[PDB]
Amino acid sequence: KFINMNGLMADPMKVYKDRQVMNMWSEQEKETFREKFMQHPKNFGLIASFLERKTVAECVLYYYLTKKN
Amino acid sequence: AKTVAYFYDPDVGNFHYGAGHPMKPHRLALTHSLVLHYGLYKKMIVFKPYQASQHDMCRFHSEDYIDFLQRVSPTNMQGFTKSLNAFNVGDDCPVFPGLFEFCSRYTGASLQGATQLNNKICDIAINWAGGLHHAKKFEASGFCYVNDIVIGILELLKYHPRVLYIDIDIHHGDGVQEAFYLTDRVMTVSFHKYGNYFFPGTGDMYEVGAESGRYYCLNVPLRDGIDDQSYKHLFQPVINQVVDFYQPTCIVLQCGADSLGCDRLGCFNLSIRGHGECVEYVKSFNIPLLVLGGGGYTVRNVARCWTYETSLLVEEAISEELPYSEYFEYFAPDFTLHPDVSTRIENQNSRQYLDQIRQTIFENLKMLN
Ligand SMILES: O=P(O)(O)O[C@@H]1[C@@H](OP(=O)(O)O)[C@H](OP(=O)(O)O)[C@@H](O)[C@@H](O)[C@H]1OP(=O)(O)O
Ligand SMILES: [K+]
Ligand SMILES: [K+]
Ligand SMILES: [Zn+2]
Repeated sequence: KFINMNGLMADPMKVYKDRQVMNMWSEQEKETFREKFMQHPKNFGLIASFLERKTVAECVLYYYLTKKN
Repeated sequence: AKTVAYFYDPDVGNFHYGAGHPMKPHRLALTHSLVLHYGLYKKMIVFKPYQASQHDMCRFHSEDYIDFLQRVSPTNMQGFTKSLNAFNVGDDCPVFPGLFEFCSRYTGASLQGATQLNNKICDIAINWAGGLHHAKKFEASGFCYVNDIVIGILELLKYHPRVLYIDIDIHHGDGVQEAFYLTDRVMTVSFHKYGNYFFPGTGDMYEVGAESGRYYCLNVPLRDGIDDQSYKHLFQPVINQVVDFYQPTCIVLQCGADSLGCDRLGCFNLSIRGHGECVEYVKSFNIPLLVLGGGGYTVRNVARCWTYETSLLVEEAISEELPYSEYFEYFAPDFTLHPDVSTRIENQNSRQYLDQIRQTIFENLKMLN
């Protein structure tokens, strides 16, 4: 419905918004990121390793979504 | 009128080359963010893109090179010392998590664009994630691992007798030029900073092709600080005559934003408007068009450049004011589409130099009638 079988996006904004809605970081997760970061700056491989439900790509995304705020 | 295909991969930006490395894949995420919030998708057919396999990649690259890109990881590098050196990985081209996925993702979109142009699914295909023009047959180079451009042009050559490649990145497009140096079926035109060992150190005006490809390769070497007006004064005449003489049935345009003023690596003084004037001029010829990204190392300016170029390609005048989004703060303090990116540094391209340049280019062009 929002993405066809062949990858044609019927509603690209909905697809994009979906990726933001999945900004479900808990405070334990948030706090672990920070401590692992300042210890190992931008070593997202290492950071992701200490996060049970966060992959290295989600860590990259979180970094950019928050590093101003 | 014109059907515009746009490849939007929500995942292609979620990679990081390493601390200190100027290449930021997340510049693609900012670009998409702005493109969507401006409503430009309403004028385009937007695809979640195909991902390229080793099979696709090895239509140009060597089997062992691609094998190495799959195998090497941040945690196993110690055992790959000789391979890193042989394949030129570890310096400009570091090992980072997700390296192969990123290559597959950007290459796939270039190939799908080529495919859709071949099939006449569209008139213009856009992949801002692609345009990694430095990568060679069996070595990484200049932040580029897989040469998605060459892979894409190979695909175009199935149907197109003559492909014009135009490269606007500040760096010489050496990887593409090398792959096609000996053939007249692809004409490579590159405008770039040349001199004083500025990377990659090639793209001398005397590099014109060899064998049946002699005079089907064109290099325009420039000095520091070229501005809009001077660039336009070369670009438009050169391209116009290239199109007339060569008669391409398809154009591939690499739009590296590192030719903008205030780029982290580049030393040119083009405005976003000036850079967009090149894209719009290529569009005016009404020849099937594959549009790729490339360099661009001031993230905030890169995203805006490619957003503005999207609006041109789609013939939509968007507001100078950036719409609010998750990345709004990246555009401080101006929050504008067209910030001042002037270097305010002296242009090193004297009128004499440019005419000396002009005259050798048109002499070379004479060879194609
Ligand atoms: O433009 P951004 O990519 O958002 O941020 C880069 C930063 O890259 P990051 O890894 O955070 O994306 C960059 O970090 P690095 O030195 O690791 O390339 C800074 O130097 C500086 O240019 C910084 O730019 P600044 O915030 O404009 O100073
Ligand atoms: K170039
Ligand atoms: K050639
Ligand atoms: Zn470049």
